[PDB]
Parts: sequence; C-alpha cells; structure tokens
Amino acid sequence: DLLKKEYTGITYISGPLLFVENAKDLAYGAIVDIKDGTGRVRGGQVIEVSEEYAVIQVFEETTGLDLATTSVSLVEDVARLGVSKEMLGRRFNGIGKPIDGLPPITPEKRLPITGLPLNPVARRKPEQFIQTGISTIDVMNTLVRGQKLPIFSGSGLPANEIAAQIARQATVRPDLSGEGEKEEPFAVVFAAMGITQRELSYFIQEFERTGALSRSVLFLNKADDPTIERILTPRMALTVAEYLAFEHDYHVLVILTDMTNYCEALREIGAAREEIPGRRGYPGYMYTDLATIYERAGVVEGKKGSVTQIPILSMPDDDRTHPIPDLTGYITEGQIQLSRELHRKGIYPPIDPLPSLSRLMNNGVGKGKTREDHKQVSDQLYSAYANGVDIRKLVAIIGEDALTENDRRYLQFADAFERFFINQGQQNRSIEESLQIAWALLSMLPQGELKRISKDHIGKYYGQKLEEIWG
Amino acid sequence: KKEYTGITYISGPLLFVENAKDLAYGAIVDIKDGTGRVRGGQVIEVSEEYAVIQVFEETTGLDLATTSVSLVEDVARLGVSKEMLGRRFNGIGKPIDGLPPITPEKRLPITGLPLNPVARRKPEQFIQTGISTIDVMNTLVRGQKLPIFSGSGLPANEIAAQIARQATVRPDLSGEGEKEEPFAVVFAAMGITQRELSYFIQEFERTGALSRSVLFLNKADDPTIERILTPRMALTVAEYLAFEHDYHVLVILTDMTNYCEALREIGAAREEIPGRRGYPGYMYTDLATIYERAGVVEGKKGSVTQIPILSMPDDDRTHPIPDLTGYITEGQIQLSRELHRKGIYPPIDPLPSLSRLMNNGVGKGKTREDHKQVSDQLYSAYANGVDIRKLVAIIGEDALTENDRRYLQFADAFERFFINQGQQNRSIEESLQIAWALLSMLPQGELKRISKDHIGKYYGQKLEEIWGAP
Amino acid sequence: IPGIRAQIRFIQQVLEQREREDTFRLKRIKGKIEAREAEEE
Amino acid sequence: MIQGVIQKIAGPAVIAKGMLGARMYDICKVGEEGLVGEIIRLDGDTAFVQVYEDTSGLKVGEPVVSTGLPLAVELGPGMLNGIYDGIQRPLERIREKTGIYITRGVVVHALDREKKWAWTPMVKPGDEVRGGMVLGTVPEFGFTHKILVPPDVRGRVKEVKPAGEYTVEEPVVVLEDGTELKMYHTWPVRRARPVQRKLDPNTPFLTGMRILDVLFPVAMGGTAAIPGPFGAGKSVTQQSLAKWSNADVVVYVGCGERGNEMTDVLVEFPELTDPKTGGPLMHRTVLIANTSNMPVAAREASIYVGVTIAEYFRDQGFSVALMADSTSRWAEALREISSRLEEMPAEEGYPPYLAARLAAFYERAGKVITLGGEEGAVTIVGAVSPPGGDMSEPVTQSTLRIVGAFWRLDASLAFRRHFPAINWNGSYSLFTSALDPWYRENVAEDYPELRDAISELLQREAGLQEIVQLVGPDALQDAERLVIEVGRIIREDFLQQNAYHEVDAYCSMKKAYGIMKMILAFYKEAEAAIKRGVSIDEILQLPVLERIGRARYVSEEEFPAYFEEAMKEIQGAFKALA
Amino acid sequence: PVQRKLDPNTPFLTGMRILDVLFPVAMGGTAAIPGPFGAGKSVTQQSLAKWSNADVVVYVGCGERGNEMTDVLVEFPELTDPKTGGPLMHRTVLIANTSNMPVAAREASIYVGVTIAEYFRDQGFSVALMADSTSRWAEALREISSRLEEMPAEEGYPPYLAARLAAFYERAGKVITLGGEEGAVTIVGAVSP
Amino acid sequence: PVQRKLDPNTPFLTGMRILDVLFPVAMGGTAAIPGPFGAGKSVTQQSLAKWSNADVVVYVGCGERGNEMTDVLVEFPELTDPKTGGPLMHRTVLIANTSNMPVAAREASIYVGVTIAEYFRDQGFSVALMADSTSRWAEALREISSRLEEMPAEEGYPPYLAARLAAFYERAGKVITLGGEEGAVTIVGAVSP
Ligand SMILES: Nc1ncnc2c1ncn2[C@@H]1O[C@H](COP(=O)(O)OP(=O)(O)OP(=O)(O)O)[C@@H](O)[C@H]1O
Repeated sequence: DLLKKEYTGITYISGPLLFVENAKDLAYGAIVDIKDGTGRVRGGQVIEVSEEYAVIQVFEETTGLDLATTSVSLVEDVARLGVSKEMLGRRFNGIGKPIDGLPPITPEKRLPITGLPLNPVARRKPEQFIQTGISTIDVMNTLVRGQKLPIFSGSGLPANEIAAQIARQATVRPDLSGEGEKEEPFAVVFAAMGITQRELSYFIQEFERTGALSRSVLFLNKADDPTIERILTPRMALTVAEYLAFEHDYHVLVILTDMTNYCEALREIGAAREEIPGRRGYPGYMYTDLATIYERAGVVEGKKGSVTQIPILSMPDDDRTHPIPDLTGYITEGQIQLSRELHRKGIYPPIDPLPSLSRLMNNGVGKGKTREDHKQVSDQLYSAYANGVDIRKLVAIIGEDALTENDRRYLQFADAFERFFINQGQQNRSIEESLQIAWALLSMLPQGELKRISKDHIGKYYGQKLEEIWG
Repeated sequence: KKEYTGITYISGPLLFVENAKDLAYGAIVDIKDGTGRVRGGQVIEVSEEYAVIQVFEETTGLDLATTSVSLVEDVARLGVSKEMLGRRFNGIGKPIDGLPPITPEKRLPITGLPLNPVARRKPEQFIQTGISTIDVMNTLVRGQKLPIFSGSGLPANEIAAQIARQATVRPDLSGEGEKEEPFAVVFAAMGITQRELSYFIQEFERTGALSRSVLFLNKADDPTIERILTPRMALTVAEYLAFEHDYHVLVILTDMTNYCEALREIGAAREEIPGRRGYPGYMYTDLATIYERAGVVEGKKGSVTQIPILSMPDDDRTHPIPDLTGYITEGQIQLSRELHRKGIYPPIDPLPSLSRLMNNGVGKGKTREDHKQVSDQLYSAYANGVDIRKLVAIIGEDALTENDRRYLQFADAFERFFINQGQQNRSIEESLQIAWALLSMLPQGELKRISKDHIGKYYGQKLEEIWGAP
Repeated sequence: IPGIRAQIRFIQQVLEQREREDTFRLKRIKGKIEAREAEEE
Repeated sequence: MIQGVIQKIAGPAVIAKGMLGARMYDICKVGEEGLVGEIIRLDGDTAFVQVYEDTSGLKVGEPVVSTGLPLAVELGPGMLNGIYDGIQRPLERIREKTGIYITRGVVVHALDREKKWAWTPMVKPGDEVRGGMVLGTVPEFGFTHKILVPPDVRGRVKEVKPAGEYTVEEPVVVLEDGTELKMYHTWPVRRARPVQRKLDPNTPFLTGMRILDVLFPVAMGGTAAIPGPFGAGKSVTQQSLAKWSNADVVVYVGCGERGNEMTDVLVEFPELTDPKTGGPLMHRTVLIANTSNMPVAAREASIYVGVTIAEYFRDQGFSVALMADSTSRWAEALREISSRLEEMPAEEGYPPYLAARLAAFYERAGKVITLGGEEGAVTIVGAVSPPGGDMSEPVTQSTLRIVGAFWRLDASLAFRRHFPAINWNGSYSLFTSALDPWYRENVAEDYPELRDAISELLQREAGLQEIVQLVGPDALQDAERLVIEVGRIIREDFLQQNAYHEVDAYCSMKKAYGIMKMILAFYKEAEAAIKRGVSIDEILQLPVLERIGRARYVSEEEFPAYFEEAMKEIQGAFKALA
Repeated sequence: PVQRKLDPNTPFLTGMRILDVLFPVAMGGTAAIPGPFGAGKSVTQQSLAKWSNADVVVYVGCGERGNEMTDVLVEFPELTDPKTGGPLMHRTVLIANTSNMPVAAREASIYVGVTIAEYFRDQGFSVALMADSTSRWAEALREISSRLEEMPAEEGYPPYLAARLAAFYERAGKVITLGGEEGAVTIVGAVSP
Repeated sequence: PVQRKLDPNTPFLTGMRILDVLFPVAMGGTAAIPGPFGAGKSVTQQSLAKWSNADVVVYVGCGERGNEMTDVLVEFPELTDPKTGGPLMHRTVLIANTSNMPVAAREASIYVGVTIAEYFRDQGFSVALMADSTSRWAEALREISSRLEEMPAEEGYPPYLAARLAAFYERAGKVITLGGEEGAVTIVGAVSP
C-alpha cells in the first residue's frame, strides 16, 4: 500500500495503448503512472491483463516515450476520486486535478469513479416539478427532479444557451406542491468533454453573471486536451454528484456538455483494441457504457437530495437515427430536441415539441402539483400543432385559397404557437403565465374542437385573448 | 465402431476433434456426453490436424474429458419407400406420428444429382388447384416452379393446405385421356410454430388428404441444420416417386424465408463472410439446387411440380429472397393485404400475379379452347374496373360513362364471386363458368380479346349461378 | 417524381456504402486474428 | 471439484486455466470473492467464463471454481409479491444487507428459509408419485400454492409430514428410495419444463385495451411482439397489461431497461387491486429487474428465469402472463458476448444463433395439459426496440416470423400524443379465427361481423387516403368523405384510449362492442342520408357525434343505459333530418 | 491469334429491317439486347440465327432456367436453314447450362463459346455468337469471387467484372486469319438486370 | 503557450460582402468553407489572402494544385498590401505540398503553417491561416493508418481524425501573449467533401 512497484518491460507503444510484459500483479482497471526518460509522469488505466502482458490505455499523448527508459508504476487498484463538500467552487480538469491555482482538496472519502447501481428497491419515484421557465418544457415536456432529460442539438444550434438558461431559471414551486416553503437552490456539477474555448467562455461568463460558481463543481476537458481523458470525466462528475446528493442532501443539476465527443473517445479505444464494432464503427457495448453514465440519476427513499441530468449532444447531420442519439433516447427519460427550421426563423429557444418527450411528466403535474388542467392542455396543444403542420403540408398540394375555415384556423394557430409560445427569448415564465399563453392560443380554435380538455376546464379557462398579454 | 475422444475445442455450435482423419467431409456423427445423452452433428471441415463438427442442438453439458464422437454415415442419406405416403417426419426423416419406422426400398443421397438438360421436356399439362384465380388466370403446369409471394400476416398456410387438399390432375380433359394417374403431395414445412403444426396435422387428417401426402415438418425451435435438410429430403422423395413410380408429385415448401435465414445462420457458423445484404454469396446456387429439382423428363410418365411459399420480409419484392426466387422460378402468385382486410379469401391479387408457362398448358386438348382469351379479358376488365374505382372517388358516378360504370360493377363482382371462393373446390369448368358470367356484365363487343366464336358459344350466362355462394 | 428518385438513389448509395465498410472491417479483423494465431497460436 | 486460476481478464470475460473437465454452460465462482460466472467455451486446458458482475480489481492467478451445474432457479413458495435480479437474487434482502447500492458477491437465497408455511398434505403413504403431481398445498396471498414433485422424480411415498407449519427446507415427503422432497426444487433455467400435451388456444387474453382485444387479439397461450421506437409507449402498454389482464399470475421481466420503470411498479402496484381476486395487485406479480446499468451477462439469465418461473406457475394450473421489457437488450447482450468471443457476426453484428434462441424462448409459451393433468397457460408479450425505429432489423424480423400477434407502434402517432399509437396498417393477429366461438358465446353473437365491418371501413379509409394526399379532402365525393370521417371517428372514439384516466384505462369487451355498434349504425344512417341528399357538413354537426365521442368515458356500470340511449338517439337524429 | 484485326466497314445483316437499318451492327461488331418477359426475345434471336449472313452459329446459354433451356433445346432442332432447307443445327454449336450446374461451368461457358467461334473464324468463316443472359454469367462470377474471399465492389460484384466483360467482347471482330483468309466473329449478348 | 485567451470582439474583414455581412468571422475565430469542385473555394481563399485586414497571411496549400501556388507567387509581388502599402507578397508565408508531392508531408504542412501563424501572433500580429484542403490531410492520415494496419472508423478514416482536427482548430484565438501584447490567429478551413 505504501510500497512502489515499477514495471520496466514495455514492448509496444502505438496510439493510445501501451503493452507491459511481466505485470501479472496489476489488477484489471487499475490506475498507473507512466514515467518517461525525462521524468515526466503520465497516467493510464489497465484495460486488459494476462500472464503475457497488460494493456494500458494512456490518458495523455505518447510523445517522448521509448521502450528503454519508460516505467509503469501502480497508483491504485481501483480508480477512485477523493470527494468532499469543499469541491464546490473549484475547477478541475478531466482527471479531477485542480486547474484554478488553489491546492488539492483534502478528501473526506475516496469513492470508486465507476460507482455501483442503485438498487431499484432503494429508488424513489421522481415527482417534484421543476419550473425551467421555458414554456415548451414546462407545459409540454415537464422536467421533474430526479430525471435524466437530454438536449438533442445540431452543429450551430444554441444548446449551450438553453442549458445555461435552465440552470439560471430552474426552481421548484413549493407553494403549488403544498410543501412548506423552502429556499434550497441547485448545486451544479458541470462536466465538459471536448469543449471549445468559445463555448467554455460562454458558460463561465454566464455562471459568473448568475453567481452560480460558488455552488458549482467544474470538470473541464477542452478540445486541445487528450481524447482518452474523456472516458473518466463523466464518471468523476457523477461520483461527485451522487456523493453530494445522497450524503449531504444537495439537489444537484448535472450538465454533460457533449456526449458525442465521449462516444468519439469510446470508438477510438475500441478501434485500437481491434474489437468487432457495431453501427458506424461504434463499439457494441456503447449502450451499456452510456447506461453506466445516465443511470446515475434519480432519487432515493429516505434521503432528501437528488441528482438531475441534462446531457447535451449534437446529432451529427441533424440525424436522430445516428447511434449516439438513438441509444441515448433509449436510455434517457425523454429528450428536448431542437430544430434548425425554427432556429432559422429566429425562434428562441428553437425547441420542436413534436419530437421532444418527457417520460416522467405525469408524475409531477396535475391537481396538487402544478394545476388541474396541465396534462390536458399539453395534450390539446400537441394535437392542434400536429394538425397545423399537416395543413402546412396540405397547402403545397391544394393551394391556400382552397382551404376550409377550420384548416385556416389551424394554420393561424401553428403560426401563433411558434411565434408566441415557443419564441420567448431570455424571459423567465412561470407555469401560470405559460398556461395563460397556452389557453390564449387554444382560444383561437372553436370550443368544440378542444376534445382533449374536459368541459369544466374549458368553462373556467377558455376565452381570453392574446392581445391582452401582448399588444 | 471407433469412438473419437480427442476433443480439444468446444465453442458455440462447433467442436474440434483430433486424430479424426477417417471422417469424410459432410459425414453425420453422434456426440455422446458424460451423462450419456447422444447429440448429432455434421463434419464441416477435415484436416490432418482435426475435424470440425457442427453440433445439432446445444453443446450444454459437453466436456473435453468425457465427450466421444462416432460416425453414423459418410453421406447423408434417406431411406425412401412408397410406404412414406400417409406419414409425418421431422426434417431429418425421423417419424413423428408414432407409427413404426418405414423399411426402405433404397437409401438415396438427399443432395440429389442435377438433371441432364437434354433429358428434359416441355411442360404441357396442367394441375387443377381448385382455386379460380390460379386455375383460370395463373394456371399451374406440371413441371412448373410457381411460388406464392405472401406477407407478414396473410393466410399463406391456409392456401397451402387448401391446395394440398384440392390439387388434382384432369386426365379426362386431355383429349382421349386416361382412367387414372397417381398423384402425391409432398409438404415441406420449415421453421413452423406449434400452432401451425397443429393446424397442418388437423387439416391433413380431417379431409383425408394424408393418405396421398408426405409431410416433413420442421419446427422453429428445432436445429437449423434440420431446416436446411428438410427441402432436400422432400425433393428426394418427390424424385423417387415421380421418376421411379410414375407419380405426379406436387411439392409445397411452406416458408423459404425461414430456409434462407437458416442458410445465413449456418454460413455465419462456418466463418464465411456474408455476401449481399448479409446472405451467403452462394444463396443463388443453393436456391437453384432446391428449385431446379422439378420438371418433366423425356420418357417418363411422372413429373415434379413445386410451389414455394415466401413471406416477403417487408412487402419488398426487391429483397434478395424474392429477387433470386423470381430469377429462378417461372412466375409468382401474389397475395394482397387489401383483399385480405376486405374479407376476401383466398386473397390472391390477379394484377401482380403471373404464370410464365401458362400458355403451354392451356388451350385445345388441355382445359378448354376459350381459356387463354378469357384470362386475358378478365385481366384487362379487372384493371379497368380498379382504375375507374379510384376515379369515381374524385369525379363521382354521374360523370362516368355507362361503360365505365359497367366496369365498376364488374370489378366488385369479380372480387366478391371470383377471388372470394372461401373453402370451395372449383373445377376448371366451374371457374370458367363464373368467369363467363362475370364477363357477360360487359356488353358483347367490348370483349376485344376474345374471338367471336367463343363469345357466341359461352356469352350470356347469368350471375345467379354463383350469386348464392360467394 | 424526380425528387423521389434522387432520394431513393442517395439512400441506396449510403446503405450499400455502410455494408461495404462493415464487410471490410470484418475481413480485416479476421485476417489479423488469423495472423496472430499463426504467429503465436 | 474442478479448480483453476485466472489467466486473462478482459472486461466481463475471464479466461481460466487448469479447468480440464469443466462442462459447457456451467456456473463457476471467479476470484477470491466468488463472482458468479458461466462457461461458454472450452479450449484445451482453458475455459472462457462470463462473470455476471463487475470484474474491476480482479487479478491474474485468482482461483476459479466450477459448481458443475448450469444456472438454476429455486421454484416453490415465496415468489409472488417478490422482486428479483437477473439470476434470482431477492432485492429486498440485498437492500437490507447492502445500502442503496448493489455490491458484488452478495449471496442470498431466492426463497425465504425462515418463513413458515401451512402445509396440508394431499398424498398418503403407499401412493405412487410421478413428476408434476400434487403432494400438498400451501396458502400464499389468496392462491392455493401446490407443491409439485420435481418433473424427473418417481417412486412411492414412505412418510408424509402431518399438517402443520414448516419452512421450505423441510423434507415434507420422503420416498421409499430415500429421496426427500421439500416444498421447493431447482430447475435448469435453459430447459423447458416438460408438459403432457400442448393445446390449441381457444380463449382470449384480455388486456383491457380496445385495439388489441378487438382488432389484434392474442389467445391465452399465444405470443405477441410489440415493437417501436423510444417514446411510442411500449412500457405503458406492458404496464397496462400487468394491471388489467385476466391472468392469474403476472411475471414482469425488466431486461436491460430503466430502473425507474421498476420503481414505478414497486411503488404503485401494492396500492392497486387485482382485477379478479380483488386483493392487492402486487400479490399476483413477480418482478425480475435487471436494469441497464446492472451486469450485461445477467440479461439472458433474466429472460430465462422469468420464463422458468412462468412455466412453474403454469405447471401449478394457473394462467400466467410474461412481459419482456426488451428482447432487444437480450440480443445486444448476446452481441456483446460474441464480440468478446471474437465470433463471426451475422447482419448487424449479432451472433448467428440469435434467431434460434428467440424461437426457443417464444416456443415455451402455450396452453398445456400439465404433468399433473391440470390446464395451465403461459402468454408471452415481448417488446422490441429496433435501432432507429427500423423494423427491418434482424431482431424484429426474426420475431415477426414466430409470433402470433404483431402490435406495431407508430412514431407519427406518438408524436401527436395519440395513444396507444398502434400502426393499424402494419399490425396483425393470427388468433382471430380461433377466438370467434368464444366471442359469440361470451360477448355477442354478431361480434365477429361487427369487427370485420370496422376492419373493412379502416381499409377503405386507407385506400382513399392516397387520393386525399393527392387532391386534398375537399375534392372527394360525399360518400368518400363520409368514409374518411367515419375512419376518423373510429380512430378518436374507439382506438384512442387514455391509460391515465379512471375509467378509460380499462375497457370490457361489451363496452367495445357497444361503441362499435354505435359507430356502425351511425355510418349506415349517414350513408342513407347522403343517398337522399344530405350535406356532409350537416352530418358532421349532428350532436349525437358528441355522445359517440364520449362513450369511452362512461363507467362500466353506467354503460348499458348510455348505450341504449345512444342507439335510440342515432335513429332519432337521422330520422329528424328528413 | 490472328494476323490483323480489320475495321468495322462492312455490315452484319440480321435480315430484320429495324436492326439492319436504324441500328445496324457491323461484321465483327458487338450488340446487347435486354430480355424482358413477353417481348419475344427468343424469336428475335432465332431469326438472327436463321437469316444472318453468319456461316456458323454458337449459342451459349450460361445460367438459364431449366425450362428456358429445354425450350431452346427443343426448338432449334426443328428450325430450318433458309439457305439449304436442312436442319439449322448442322451449322450450329450449342452450349447449354442450367442454374443448378456447377458455378465453374456457368462461368466458363462464354469463354468456351468464344473459343469455338474464333476457331471457326480462323477457318475463314463468319460466325455469330449469341450469349443469352450474361447477367447469369456475372452472377456466377460474383459467387466464385465470394468463395475466393475477395473484396466485393458495387452490388457484390468483383472489381474486375468490367474488365472480364471487355476481354470477352473484344474477342469479336473481323480479322485476317493466320492463314490469310477473311473471317469474323460477331457477338450479340443479352442482359437481364 | 499564451497568457490568456480573450473573447473575439472585432471582425475579420474579408472584402466579400456576403461573408462580411451575413456570416461574419471574428478576428480570432474559425471558419470552415466546404464545397464541391468548381464552386470557388480557391478563388475565395485567394481573395481572403489578397484583401483581408490581417497583418500576416499564412497560406497552406495542403495537397492541392501547383498552378495555384504559381499563381500566388507570380501575382502577389505586383499587388499592394491594403494597409501597409508595400507589395502583398511581403506579408505572406506560403506552405506548398501540392497534390503530387509526397502524401505524408500534408500533415507536416498543416502543423508547420499553424506553428508559424502562432509565432507571428506571438509577435503581436493578427494572423490569417488558410488551409487549402483539410480533406487531403485526412486522406494522408487514412493512408498512414492503412499502413499501420489500424481499424478504420467511418469511410476508412482513423477514429482520431476528429481529435486531430479539433487540436488544429483550437490553436486559433485572440490571446494575450506571454509578452503582454495582443495577438490573434484566424483559421479558415477548406473541406472537399
Ligand atoms: N416477329 C414476330 N412476328 C410474329 N409474332 C411474333 C414475332 N416475335 C414474337 N412474336 C410472338 O410474340 C410472342 C412474344 O411473347 P412471348 O411471351 O411468347 O415470348 P417469349 O419468346 O417466350 O419470351 P422472351 O421475351 O422471354 O424470350 C412470341 O411468343 C410470339 O408469339
């Protein structure tokens, strides 16, 4: 435990891998230190071991290594990260080292970065409504505390802005929930993999403006940093998040900037090891890896904290059938999918409601949680918007002049919906204002066309005009 | 006799056995485990270093220390007899009906030989399936390879059973004719479920068709190699009967999509890089060795006729299975989901169906002189009726001419009384009568494709002859 | 109709290319494993 | 016992040397902590072991021991109301021993060995016993659980315990040959439990959903597959079947899916009521949860454990429903395994034997005469998760060739929040013709004809939708617009169902018959009106359509009166039009 | 071998006005015809054989169906030579293959036919070679290449399909034989996509 | 290395109305200009070099036409620096690895150009870096990985292609130099899909 065991006998350095011969006493998954001839130390992890040799994945670049002056030493058998309450207000890199000038943190515990699966019996039901301030999320794709709700983005779409806005505006509404008023904010664990300087400066300035750096832990893996380092960043971030939530009663919001980059690192390692790959060259176990990451959210019986995840990924050619978005959606509890068509029209946030989803929305809406009309109003909005898009496809065939009055009304509804309900800029809307706007838009259709809403709610809320809100 | 115990590798479906240079390529072997259970397998590679055995079923209890391999036979053979009629087998030829095993007249290699092209002769006589849409519009000729293209949820099994129950030859219709000619049906079912197995057993037993049939039934949970062997054994029996006992043999191969999936699986199990769309690069040759085992030979009274049945994977005729099958076969009978969901049975759609050899097995001296023109006219009239049916939805019935309206009525009558025969057994004369009754709805002289003699002779029948039995 | 034909051609090309790439990968991996078996069994 | 040492560790795969004599697919204890593994390859003196747990921290040279037996399930009293892992570890006991996390190397008995059971013998000394006979009985949550002779056991009874309270370890019956039969036995999980004969299904499996029970029925011993992309509502459908089906016992297998879906069942079912018994719903339920971040090799185990438990409850003479949350995850686990083994893939990387394994699993379903002469049944509903929503994937296509019913889900409908979101055109059932006698005897004499009329209407609407997409809906003639409108009425008032409603979450067959009859009568009267020259606009404004549209929400007790009023009102409304 | 390959300056008269006028083929030329079903390709090929100015005819069936091959083998014997009135088979060499005959034979069929054609050319005759279903020959080639474990190109065909077809078709031509006489081989292929 | 990375706040004026107005680039930003052959990549980049408001231009001809390098060499010495007033060539560094020059040197050319640009930034200059085609750099990496016997990702390229591209593009930025002055490197990247 206190004795240093070195392994000369490196027989191969190529790409991110390194073979060492007589290392039969290196555990599977152990962390190692690779010392070069000039005394520089670089890290790696044992990913295969046999009597013949051990395969090490190097976390840095391999420049300057030689098969004569390099040695591998054992750091620890199981990859662990020292955690403490004092991680708040600190900035670390992809392997959890300080990058802000302060000294290293004194651990209260060292936890395995891989973690362990939460027992399903131990889990709670995620039920607390979070008010993001974005109407397309609050009304139609509600976010509940304990949920894993990613953002499916494009190349030039504003996903970082949406994530920053959600962090800035997200709050629970104890007044509606019937719970005693309490002012516990969100702690934000922010993990960036392959993030450019432009996006990072945006996020950092936004947090500094909001004053959220004091209650944030940042694991930053930039785009000029080693790619294989990205394998550990999400796991370190989620180790810290789980620790804070389920040992210190924090309500943690975890932002994972770009999961496409993580998948790129995974594919790199898979190809180096000559594994038989799956789709588009990605490893066949990518579902399991992504589940090891995403399933570290939720809420636990008998504990007050929570972990909420909002991964952000870029669908490569705006392609939802690409393996990364596809597997993610199969793992996560919904998705908020942006649209380039709305973005080009100038609509912000450019959230397209039809392809978005929130699995747990029914858990945290309705009488005693948000308002008794919420679910039916969301259903009615979906139906009306779908009819509008269909009539848009129809005008290209028949021509506008041939439309019926109801078809024209649905066209007008679709336009107004996009321009007033989805387009809200950087404004923070309460669920009450969002439902008011939704009802104003629904009042543009005849009261008998609202078949998903009960007549009690139609009596109570139908009628108000949009001009009363604006203009 | 000799037992090989030098087993040095077991992985998935394969086991390697050393010091086994005495095993022929493609020999069938028995695998005995420590518990005493006996499995089966086939030699798929032999070298001076070891032989590779593909194991039927599962390699669960096998160990390298107690397993022993023995030779059953060098070449897969099937003992055949005329006593195989009325009997049910399991895909490798083992009885599954509980009656005693058959004593064979001879044992034959299941992968028979290719027929000499110069010993073949033209198909010239027809098989009456009892189904009007086939007998009249897509005739089946003795020696033909006529597949049924089905879909996911369509009643292909019922149609197969109906043809098996009704199929017959018509010696009386062939000029002077003959008193009787033997007829047999060989039914190969591959990858079927328990429900389908029970349905087939009951169908063959209730109507008595079992007495003139041989059934090779392979379940979906049986070994894949048995699926591969089932059609070969069926056709070996068919060739035996036809070309050594002058039988007229009809072969129904119930799911060739299942056969091709099994072929893909076995190819992957022998470490062969898949060809187009995952299927083996030799799929064409294998499907040919199966399909091409039908025909009519010069100097022999018998014949072999095949009806493969395929479920087009996603209604795609461009899928490799149906593409290759069309390349090898001589037409296709296409089922339709529109007709099925409208209640019509058998849901055979005449428009996309064709029998390439129909013209050589219909006409004077075989069926009736009016057959070809009646078929052509029915096709044209039905196509016009369907087009007018789409046109009415837009321009209404008033904007149609009287002839367009008559075609509109004829199309519905055709669907209701010609296609929709239920579980009836219609002789060719009854089907031709129904066809003439339907054509009588159109005005004489609008039947361009029929000579005036036939019109004079048969035109004028009344729909009441079939109105009471849709 | 020409637009649909162009889309069909494009999708066919993409799918065939993906199949070709996967096949090349399998051949490469199996060849390398065979070489490894030859070198060290 | 066969013993050896680790030679190589690559992820969940361990190569152990010195294992000569080890058998294929036998369980092995790996490492110093005895991690449960399985032998999947034998190569000279080496064996390829799949660890059912995480292998991080293991070292070369650690011992590997073989149990000499394949994966087996403990079958007997103590499973209902229980939640298990993939290899039948109770999760409540893991929760007590471990904290809120699952740790490796926990050994816990499947059945509780300290709970006592009220044994009532049903054999007496000198009685012959054969596999599957009933020796006695035990109460469990309103079921008369019956102890069965293990299938491969024979002999004559020497002594029988008197009626009393004993643990499941008690040798309740002793045979002259010396065999001591306890309340439970062990069965290899990959062997189908034998039955006397399999019977042709003739009774429906009522899920409470109109579209499935009417248009796409599944029989009691049948198999259904429900494929779809994420968001289309597979989990909601499976849970509705768990809540509302007419099966005596429900087995729920969470193969490699979200853990919140298991939490939902655990939290909610205890508060719900069994449709027939009346007691708590969780008392008729067995959960097998192997979530997505739990060991990959345990997914195959979860599927086969579930099917074995279901076959046991069938051997007891029950009707059992088995729900597989995703067979796609089972297939992906197989693919991961094969890639680790460096096998030759087929199609999208799957092992060649995937189709055979699916077929073997789905052929364990059915209605049977048990070895005891009773009648039990297993109905399997498996969900498929094609990548990209592509139904041309190998898994979906291989399922499509062995199942009886195919409930295709549509992304377009799920995007509009139209649930159940079944693609009518792409769905089918092979059980309709076999269930007609039952429908005539138990729903209504003309139910089959009404169902067929609905189907013909839907096919006509599908046919005219092409013209509608070509020329728009207003260009159609009156009769065709009526067909389009009645198809829409069917879609919104009959096929649409609200799982979260208090009444509409469940529908009886008679309520479905009533709604169908309403819609057909309306269609006939509208056709007659149009032939007499009534505008469509005036037809679609008739208020009786609102009654037809609200029929879904009428409680089961009030529905008959509502239906009679509506049948009178339709005739009145189309008579008043004159 | 030949001594010289001459130019395409003389016509190959099929006897059919449409081909002989609108779309002529020269002596030593090459033509391709697609075979749809029901288009009467068989009668057209038979008339080319009957009435062409070719002295000898080589008909290669490379991978046909069994019944199409039987049709060919039962019809040609009964055809009559317009020049002599004797059986047309007396100036015809026929190569017959079926789909279920060895793939090597189906692959070598066109080569055997062309070699025979060139022999009769070197004797100083005009020979018409008709290869029915070169698509089936390409299928045989694709299968052979798969069995040799070669990297496929395009729809699974080997990357040398075009070159093999070119080498085959370029054996056609009008030549001066090594013996100093004029002889020709004219190839008419068929394609069935 | 640099002291600090700044936020781009001034425009990279190009001389093209469309790029300057609708789709601008900041003085230390990155742009990609992909296009099919014949669309105007080379003309656009040469115009960037002739008219841009950068102090220094490093123009990297990675695996492209040699006539383009000759065109630059011949023409620029006669044009005038828009701001300095001297000859345009005097503000330009040319790195040329044409298409028929060795393949592996394409990667070296990219890295050499970006390092020189960083150097001139470190002197306090605003530097424009034009990469004539990063597609040819990707092709070189694919070739070398073929020789290494590595396993490819999509379309044969090595899986670390995105990492290399990212590392190359992240060297752009407005910065505070270690000497305390303000520098900037702007990268425009041509891709030839
Ligand atoms: N020149 C012709 N003069 C008169 N009738 C002809 C002529 N050419 C063809 N036909 C007739 O047209 C028919 C064409 O269709 P058919 O299906 O019979 O042709 P096929 O030769 O069997 O088919 P394929 O195109 O596959 O060779 C020929 O069978 C023959 O009946």
